[PDB]
Amino acid sequence: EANGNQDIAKLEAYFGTKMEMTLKDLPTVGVHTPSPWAGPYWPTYQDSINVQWSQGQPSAAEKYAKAFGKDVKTFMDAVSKKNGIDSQSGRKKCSSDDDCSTLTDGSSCSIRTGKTSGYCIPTWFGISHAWSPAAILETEPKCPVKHNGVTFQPMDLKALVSLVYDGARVQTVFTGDLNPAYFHIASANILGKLNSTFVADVTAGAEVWNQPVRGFKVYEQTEMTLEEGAQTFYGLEAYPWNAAAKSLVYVKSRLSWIYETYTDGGLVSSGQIDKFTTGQYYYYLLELDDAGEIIGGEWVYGSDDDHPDFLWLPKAKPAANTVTSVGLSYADVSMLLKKSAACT
Repeated sequence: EANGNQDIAKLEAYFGTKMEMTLKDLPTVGVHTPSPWAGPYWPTYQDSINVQWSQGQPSAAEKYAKAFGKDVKTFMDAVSKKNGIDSQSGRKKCSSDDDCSTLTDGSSCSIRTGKTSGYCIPTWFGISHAWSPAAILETEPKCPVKHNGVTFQPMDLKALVSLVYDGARVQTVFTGDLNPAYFHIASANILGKLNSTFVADVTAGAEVWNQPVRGFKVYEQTEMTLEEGAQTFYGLEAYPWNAAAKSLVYVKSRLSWIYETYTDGGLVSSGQIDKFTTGQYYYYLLELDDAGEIIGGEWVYGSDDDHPDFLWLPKAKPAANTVTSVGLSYADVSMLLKKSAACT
């Protein structure tokens, strides 16, 4: 099926350069360095960043309140009202997980720390859309930082900066079912030619999942005549999906992204980031014209249902002194992030 130049335009505007469209001139491997860092999606059902990810240790929220002179009870309540358990007051009230058995959305009874009853919240609700761009744009916290008597773990800082990105306006280049021609062209140009990366939805199911991409590799390119492709993949004597298509190329490629973890420390500088890098193969026919330029594509081999819904890039970090509606100052968080990365 033919390729829409609408999404390519958005990219060409942002990068200030034309996209490479000739398949033979595209790179077959592109890795983004440094890798985006691993971190959790700070689920809503666990009360966002109010969660004690470390046993016995105060939450990242509580640590932020203590350090920067805010009331713990009210700051954590603010976190919960916007992003945590209290943000779902309208959902079915519960005391145990037995109560939520009526629903069919994947709910789990969610009770705040100190409280006795809560609400039935789906466990996938979170801030993956906020962590992903932070993983890319923000240098990973490496080692602990003490500020006003409280120690912030690299993981605590990952929590704080993630919620900042949720609360702040982050400018995006949003693009996207998704044409495999576009997928290949975007992935090869951004990861390969432009020393950059993006955020992808890798589920293609009901729920939305955001992961920062680490790399893209082409594992196979196999030229095919229109007649060869049509028979092999559709059982047809002629290729129906694009009148303008002159020849075909079967491509098998792998996208590589970072997944969630609560593991503390600077995972990227450790080389430990490899443990939290996963991926998926994608199979597609690319449509070529006479000049060997990609003009379209078709998904094959069950990548028909299982392919990324959209691709987006964060244009830049949030503005220097932004304060979230939860009371989270990006100025305060940036200060701690700089010390964590430089190890002071």
